[PDB]
Amino acid sequence: YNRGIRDLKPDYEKYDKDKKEEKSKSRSVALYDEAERLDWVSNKPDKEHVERLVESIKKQDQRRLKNTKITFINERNRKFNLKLQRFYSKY
Amino acid sequence: RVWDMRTRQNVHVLSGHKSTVASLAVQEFDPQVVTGSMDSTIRLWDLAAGKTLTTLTHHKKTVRALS
Amino acid sequence: KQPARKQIETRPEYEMEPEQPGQVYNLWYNKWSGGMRQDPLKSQVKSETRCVISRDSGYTKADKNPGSFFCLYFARGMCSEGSKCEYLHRLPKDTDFFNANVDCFGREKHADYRDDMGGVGSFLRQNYTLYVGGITPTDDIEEIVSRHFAEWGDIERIRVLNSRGIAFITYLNEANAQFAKEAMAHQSLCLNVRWATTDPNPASQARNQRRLEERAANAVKKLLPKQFLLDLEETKNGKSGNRKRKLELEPSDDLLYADGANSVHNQLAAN
Amino acid sequence: DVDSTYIPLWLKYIECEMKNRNINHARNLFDRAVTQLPRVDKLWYKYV
Amino acid sequence: ANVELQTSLGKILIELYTEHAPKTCQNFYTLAKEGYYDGVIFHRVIPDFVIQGGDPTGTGRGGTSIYGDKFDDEIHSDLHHTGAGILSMANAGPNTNSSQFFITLAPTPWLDGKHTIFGRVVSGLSVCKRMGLIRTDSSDRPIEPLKIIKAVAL
Amino acid sequence: HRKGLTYLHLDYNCNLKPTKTLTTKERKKSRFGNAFHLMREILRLTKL
Amino acid sequence: ELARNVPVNEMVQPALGPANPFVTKEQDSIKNSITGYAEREYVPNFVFNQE
Amino acid sequence: DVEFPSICERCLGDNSYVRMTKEPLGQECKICSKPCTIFRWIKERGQKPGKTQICVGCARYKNCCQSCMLDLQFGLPIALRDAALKLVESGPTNDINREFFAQNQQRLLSNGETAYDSQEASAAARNLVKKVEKRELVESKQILKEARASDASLNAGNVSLSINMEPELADYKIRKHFEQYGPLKSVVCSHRAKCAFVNFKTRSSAEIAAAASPLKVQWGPEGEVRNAKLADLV
Amino acid sequence: KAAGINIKLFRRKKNEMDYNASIPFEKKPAIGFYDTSEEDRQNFREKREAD
Amino acid sequence: NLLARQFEGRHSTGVAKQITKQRVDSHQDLELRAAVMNDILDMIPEGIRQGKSKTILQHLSEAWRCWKANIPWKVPGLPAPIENMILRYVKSKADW
Amino acid sequence: TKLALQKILSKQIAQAVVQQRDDPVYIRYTPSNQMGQALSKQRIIKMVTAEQDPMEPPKFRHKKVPRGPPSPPPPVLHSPPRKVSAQEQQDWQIPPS
Amino acid sequence: RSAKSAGNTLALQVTSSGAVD
Ligand SMILES: [Zn+2]
Ligand SMILES: [Zn+2]
Ligand SMILES: [Zn+2]
Repeated sequence: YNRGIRDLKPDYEKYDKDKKEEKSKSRSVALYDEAERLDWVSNKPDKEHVERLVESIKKQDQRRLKNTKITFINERNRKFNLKLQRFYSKY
Repeated sequence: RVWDMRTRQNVHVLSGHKSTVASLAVQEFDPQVVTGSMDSTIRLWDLAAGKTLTTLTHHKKTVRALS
Repeated sequence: KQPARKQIETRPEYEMEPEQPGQVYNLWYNKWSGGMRQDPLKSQVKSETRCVISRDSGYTKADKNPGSFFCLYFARGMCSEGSKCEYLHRLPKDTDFFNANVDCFGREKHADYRDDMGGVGSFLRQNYTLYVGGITPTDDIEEIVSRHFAEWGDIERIRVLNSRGIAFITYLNEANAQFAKEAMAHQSLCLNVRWATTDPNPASQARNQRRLEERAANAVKKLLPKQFLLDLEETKNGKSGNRKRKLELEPSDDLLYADGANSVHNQLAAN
Repeated sequence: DVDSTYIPLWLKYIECEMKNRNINHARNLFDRAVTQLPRVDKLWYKYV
Repeated sequence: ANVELQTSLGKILIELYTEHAPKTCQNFYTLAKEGYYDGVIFHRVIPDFVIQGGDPTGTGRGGTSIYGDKFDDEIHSDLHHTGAGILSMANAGPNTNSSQFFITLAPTPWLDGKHTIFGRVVSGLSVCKRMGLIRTDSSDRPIEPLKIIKAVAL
Repeated sequence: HRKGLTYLHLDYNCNLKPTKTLTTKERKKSRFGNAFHLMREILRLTKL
Repeated sequence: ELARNVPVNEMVQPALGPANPFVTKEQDSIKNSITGYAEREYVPNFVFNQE
Repeated sequence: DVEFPSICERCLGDNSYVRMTKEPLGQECKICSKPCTIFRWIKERGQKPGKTQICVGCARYKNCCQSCMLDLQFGLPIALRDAALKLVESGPTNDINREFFAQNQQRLLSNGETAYDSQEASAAARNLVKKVEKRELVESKQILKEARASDASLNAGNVSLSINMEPELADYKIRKHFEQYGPLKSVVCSHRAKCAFVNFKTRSSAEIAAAASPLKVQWGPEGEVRNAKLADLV
Repeated sequence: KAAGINIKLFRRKKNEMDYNASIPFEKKPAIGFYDTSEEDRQNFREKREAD
Repeated sequence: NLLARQFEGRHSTGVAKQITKQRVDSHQDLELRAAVMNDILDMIPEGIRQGKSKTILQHLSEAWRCWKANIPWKVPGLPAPIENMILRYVKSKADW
Repeated sequence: TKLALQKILSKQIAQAVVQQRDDPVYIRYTPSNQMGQALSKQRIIKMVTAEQDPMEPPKFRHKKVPRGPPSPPPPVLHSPPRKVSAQEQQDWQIPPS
Repeated sequence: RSAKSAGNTLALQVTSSGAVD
């Protein structure tokens, strides 16, 4: 999670406008109050945010697939012998 | 499974768990049957309807003793 | 306008043993078993008989009954009881709507629609077209089948494949469609009459579905409120805002076009 | 239903929902996952 | 005249039309003062029509005003249901108002007859807009108990 | 005959004799139990 | 299964509601079955037959 | 208490007083494939007795009549309702999946919520009738003479036809159009080719019908549509 | 199909559910606090056209 | 019974089969393997990659075979709790 | 509990004696405005259980259905996981056989 | 407007002053 945070780019032109605009006409309840706020249920984002979601997910998936990748008769026997070598060679 | 003593019949099949029911406990007031299994989950059944009332998932490993 | 006449004087009795060496009757399943499967379609004697409305239709004892059904023996053309029979010996007409459960031919309709589509269709789908297969003599197949099919009922679409003797005549009503389907099997044009399957054409599927919506609309429009029915054409044939003010004084679709007690129209009239 | 405690399956499901831009679906899925396994921080961290 | 309604969904704020209809608001004011409305279900919810509630039994019948059984309504021409949020009362006859009430969600120009209008919701309208989207069985009754926790008058 | 065993012949004296040489499949399918055979023999005695 | 015996004059039993317009004819009637109402009745054979 | 099956009064007889019997577990539901009780009665003296064919779980999840399967609100076949109106998704057609859907739907539907409300049904009916009324209202030169002369010899920007006197729309529309112009024999037509050929008992009727001329015409699969594209350039 | 076809259809055996008429076991996601609403009904065209 | 089976079917599913002097060994082995699986699932602490049951079962089978042939069966890399549990179950099987 | 168990036991035990229980039941029925029209008059029914043939075999086959989905799993509510460290991760590592 | 309750009812202000449930 904190690696992903290290790869984040917050503070666009949206957040400051949202803080400053509807706060001026705060007749009752604050825009930041969430004890009994109701509108947070219906927050539908914009296209840019969802797009960056998809690109971040795809990049992370590609990163995972990138990092993830004669005593033997077959390739499985080879993998078994390497496992055996990993466990018993000390002994 | 719930058996009638006299007729040897299987009246109820308390089937809610996912693995071996390693523990058991029966009493008179509802819930009557308390069953703990290898899912680390305890279930409280009602014998009248053969259904479960509460599920107790606080345990991490199989609960082998009920008392 | 004359009483119906019996077609065959005699009764078709049952005495026949296929493949004399290798067949043996089965008491439970009443047919001959053993021997070579022989065929899936080969077996198909040709209807020895055939009926037409012109010389055969007429009055019978079942005309009195309002919900009476058509003779299983008339359509294949050997109903031997004449006017004394207990089923209709005439041709179904436009206003002959039957129950969805009972086949319009008097039989019953199941749900699985089988695999050979042989005898009677399923009730979960309504197909007005039927597969008819058989001879492919020359290019005049379209006209001969038209001649042989118009006399059975109202026809909607005739599409006959030129390469092979395959046709997909579509009828207008279920009664005439199934009457002709049952009445033309093993006849001369034997004919392999079966029920058609789903048409893979997205265009034909589209037009068939639109026809289902318009049939539904014709069925339901007698049930909608009279005010909705009159708005149907006053909107297309008149102004709107002149009467929107009368609506404004006392304006939703479901609120206005709704029947039942305590409705807005009944409340307005009660005042 | 076979096994709801398999966290890799939950994470895989979330990622597969987010590939096709279904956001509110994935938020409902997270609510189910976090009310089912509140003491695993991987789901909470992905959510936040 | 002002009453806060701590409903289960959120906060409803109402101002009573004492100047328009005085008799029908005094009972509500003193009824919020006594506050026997605690734990009372909103037994009726019709999408875009009403949210009725206010009976102690919760069966959609009963409820005693300060007069005890029923009182006489007062209506005048300028009162109308032109909006969504007007707080009105409930009746089952010519003059048979009981302790329950409701909140409008749509213009109902046909309902401005034998029916009295005595409130306008100044805040918490969002709460009523969501009340319009509540799980409802075959009858116009929410499945889960839509109680009101408590109500102050202010 | 509701078993497809139409090649077996039950003569009027209640003897089950096949009408043709049977393959292994037919022979295993046409094997009846003690109930059927016991009842057939009781019926044969009654017919006697 | 009303367990309390109670006099007549409080038997009007009013719904006490705006009597929702939105309900249609298919909802005006109370029923157990989908088609309508049906409940037990002890009719002797002869009267039912002759009528 | 296993009290009644739901049947509409159209097939319950015009007598307000009918008698019926039940046979428990007498048939398998033709949809649920479930053991269900049968009910037999008489609509009216003199016809074959009716009987229920589907279980109580069905005809209720479908809001239908157990005997006639006409929908209890509109009165036309439930199949046509679910095909044209399309209120709510139906089930599959294969056996195991259909029975699985029937069982689970009956379970989740007896839990208390109703799957069929008639308000949306009437709304969809009016919507369907509205869509119906809405429904109610050098490259060309080379594909013109390419084959018309070939067939004409074999067996016989704007283009204007000729009128000769040499001696979506179904076929029944043609049938009830030419009946006043002489007896009909057969009307062979094809939508793709847009060519409808008729035959009469006498050529006199054909010639008098054809004399009415001043949309109309007067005298492989794709191979017959070459002249139908002339409609685009008619 | 290259020159002229009779529209060959593949053959299914007699005892399979075919996995091609509906969902093999037909289980729907549980509905939660946040309403899906448009997320699928606004884009039924997408459910067909991405396909 | 014959007619019920004829008109109904086998109803093979959901029926029990008593142990009949030929399934004794193959059922005792199943019960022992299930018990060892439970013990493995328990003594291994939380988050230690529980997918290690099959290898311990193989070790148990090899230990049993070594006991039958009178061979020491010392496994160098085996943890002490696993070794103790395997010894206990092998002794139980040997006594039976 | 005794009543419920007795009921289920009698139901299970009831599944050879010829059944003889025949007596009419009458039920007052009310139709309700199906397809508009003008509703219909009230009806009552005479209801008789048709008796079964004693020789009739089982009427139809029984076909197994895969078990339906269970109730959705409850929350887990475990105590917070403890730390094990790589050393103790290694001490519980088993060699191949 | 014909949406019905396509989603679960929102959390409730519980009677124990708990903000969201
Ligand atoms: Zn006849
Ligand atoms: Zn009916
Ligand atoms: Zn059913």
